[PDB]
Order: sequence, then structure tokens, then C-alpha cells
Amino acid sequence: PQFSLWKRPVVTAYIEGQPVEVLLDTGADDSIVAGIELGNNYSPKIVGGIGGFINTKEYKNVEIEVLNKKVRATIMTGDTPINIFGRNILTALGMSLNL
Amino acid sequence: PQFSLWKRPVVTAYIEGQPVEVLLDTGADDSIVAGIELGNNYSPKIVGGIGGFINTKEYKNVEIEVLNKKVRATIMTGDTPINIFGRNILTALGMSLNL
Ligand SMILES: CC(C)[C@H](NC(=O)c1ccc2ccccc2n1)C(=O)N[C@@H](Cc1ccccc1)[C@H](O)CN1CC[C@@H](SCc2cccnc2)C[C@H]1C(=O)NC(C)(C)C
Repeated sequence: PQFSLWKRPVVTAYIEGQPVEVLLDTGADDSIVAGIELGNNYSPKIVGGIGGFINTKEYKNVEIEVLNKKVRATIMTGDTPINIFGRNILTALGMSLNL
Repeated sequence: PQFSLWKRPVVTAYIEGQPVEVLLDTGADDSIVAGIELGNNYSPKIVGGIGGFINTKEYKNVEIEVLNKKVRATIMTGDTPINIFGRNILTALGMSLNL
């Protein structure tokens, strides 16, 4: 798969079986999703960007199906305006930025 | 060129001849740089990030030289911890996200 960047590179991912629409984001160091309940086993963390920071819950070894692949990665849940799949996941998938 | 996403995809760009280090950001709709003065023909813009909104100065038709290409694009200026090149520039450069 190749994504021109005219539109936002958004895809459907399933996180612990729940479909979510996510942004493939090379500028994001971490992955953060909203509207999913991941349970009790997390660590309270913070994540920031333009405009400041937000509280998050960090989950490890989360099952993810996306772009026809199956991976386990660290995902944060928090009040993000858009769901993000950052470098942690992109790397696991073998995705690259090319010119 | 190809960028594996193990490290942040950061390159040197010259903005109206001035060198700056920029992050190639598929998740960003706009481009925002700090610490270059681009002059007085700007219009103020409010831009939203993961943690909040910031005030920016938007400049149009800025000459950019990056990855051996020359483009003219819109650039905002404001307090960003990291200089970012978003989809507006990535598109004009002809970059893609591939898997
Ligand atoms: C998701 C985060 C883990 C991620 N941040 C980082 O990876 C990160 C790295 C180093 C840092 C150093 C100091 C302080 C913060 C740092 N944050 C991030 O926000 N990345 C940004 C770019 C970035 C990198 C570094 C620092 C700051 C910002 C993302 O790619 C682009 N981002 C994706 C989330 C949307 S949410 C914004 C919004 C509001 C309402 C509705 N819809 C959208 C906004 C958009 C963005 O920042 N876009 C620009 C740059 C155009 C403002």
C-alpha cells in the first residue's frame, strides 16, 4: 500500500477487536486513541504536542490489526481530538516515508 | 530517499534561505516553524494541536528548499517545540507513505 498525502492518511484499525479510524502519523512519537476502554492494567502518563499536554493511560502489548497485519504495541488512551498511530506502530508494520 | 521510522524523520531545510531542522509530518495538515522571521505580510491564525490551540502568523508563497527540491508553500510561524513540515509541503515534494 502507498498513500499520497493529498488527504489525511486515515485507515481502519482494530484495537482488541474494536474498529477505530486512525491517522498514520510520522510526526508522532507515541500512539494515542480515544473512545476505547482498555481496562485496568495501565500506567498514568502524559503526552504533549502543540498547545500543551494531556493526561493519558498507557497500555502495553495491545493487539492491533491494521493494513492486513497483526501486531502488539503500546497504546495510550486519552482525550485526543484525532486517533493517532505514531512511529511505534509504523515501525512495527514496516512502513516508510519515501520520495 | 526512504526513511525508516525508527528515528524521527528530520531533515535540514532552507526557508527563504535560512537553515532549519524540520520533521516530515504525515499527521500535520499545516506547516509550522519557530525562530525564523519571515516579515510583515502575514495574517494571524489560531491552530489546534493535541493539547490546545496556539496563535500563529501565516505566510503564503514561501520559498522552501528541501531534499534537493524547491517549492513555494504556506508556512506558519509560532511556538512549536519542533519545526514541522506537514502534508501541504509533503504533497508538493511528492512524498508518500508506503508499506
Ligand atoms: C501525538 C503526540 C505524541 C505527538 N508529539 C510528539 O511526538 C512530541 C515529540 C516531542 C515533543 C517535544 C516537546 C513537546 C512535545 C513533543 N511532542 C504530536 O502531537 N505530534 C504532532 C506533531 C508534533 C511533533 C512534536 C511536537 C509537537 C507536535 C502530530 O504529528 C500532528 N498532530 C496530530 C494530532 C492533531 S490534533 C489537532 C486538532 C484539534 C482539533 C481537531 N483536529 C485536530 C494535530 C497535529 C498537529 O500538531 N498539527 C499542527 C502541527 C499543524 C498544529
